[PDB]
Amino acid sequence: QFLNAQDIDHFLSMCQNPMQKPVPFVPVLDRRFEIFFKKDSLWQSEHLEAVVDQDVQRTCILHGP
Amino acid sequence: NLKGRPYTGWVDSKTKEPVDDKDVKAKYETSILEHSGIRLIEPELFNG
Amino acid sequence: TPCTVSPDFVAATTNAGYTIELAGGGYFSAAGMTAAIDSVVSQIEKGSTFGINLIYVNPFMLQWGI
Amino acid sequence: GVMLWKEFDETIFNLPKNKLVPTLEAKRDYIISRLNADFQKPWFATVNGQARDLATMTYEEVAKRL
Amino acid sequence: GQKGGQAIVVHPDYLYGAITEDRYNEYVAKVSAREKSAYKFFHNGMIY
Repeated sequence: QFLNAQDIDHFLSMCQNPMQKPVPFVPVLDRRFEIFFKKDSLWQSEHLEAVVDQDVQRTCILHGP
Repeated sequence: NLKGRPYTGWVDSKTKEPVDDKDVKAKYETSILEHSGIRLIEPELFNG
Repeated sequence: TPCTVSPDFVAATTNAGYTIELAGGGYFSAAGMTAAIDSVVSQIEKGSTFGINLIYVNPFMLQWGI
Repeated sequence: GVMLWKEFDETIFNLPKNKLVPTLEAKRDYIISRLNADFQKPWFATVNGQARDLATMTYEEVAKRL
Repeated sequence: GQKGGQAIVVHPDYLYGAITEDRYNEYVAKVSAREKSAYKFFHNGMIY
């Protein structure tokens, strides 16, 4: 069974919980997309074990030209 | 947001107070059975 | 933020004989920073010191940090 | 990942608020493909590398992906 | 106004005896998909 309309609204509520490490994915394209996309962007370089293909090339690495 | 808290569910249409599905029968069955079926003609439904 | 957040680096730099700011950016609660600062202090030699970076743009970090 | 980030600042996030959700629907399928190929935050609702939406995923498919 | 009517409705499993196993299995899949989509739509339209 596909997700009940209410349980999608619940899913997206738990994704906006501030007592929770921001969730490592984009669950919807709406107004809140710039936040979902950018929120918690700096830890992944330190921990590639927990990124999709253990892949540097997804990640943000801050560095000076 | 329900009074600050974030809420996703049913809510009494009049008081906007959160209602659980298990509590619908207790809260509303009686009222549903009184206002459904064959019953005394309700004037508000038929232009007084 | 990501690099000098780790107490284990802040310790290794300080032990080497050089100055380093522990990064507030990587901590959300005064409880979780205290845990880090304690982790630094245990790993460094007696009479060593380090410092703390707090971001002025993050007024939440300041009202627990200071 | 960062080159994707850059393109979105030029294309999507510089647009005014009224113009945003129309634009996101127009290039929905493109955005989803890019997030999955190239970014540290993938598009959540993909099962066996096939794009979906929360509303078109089973409760099992969701828990497997979490 | 002298207006009789009769309808017989036969159980739908009598239809599927008239078609091949390939055609039936194709149809079954096609419906199982629809029913999910329809549920998606129903609950969305109900709460909104």
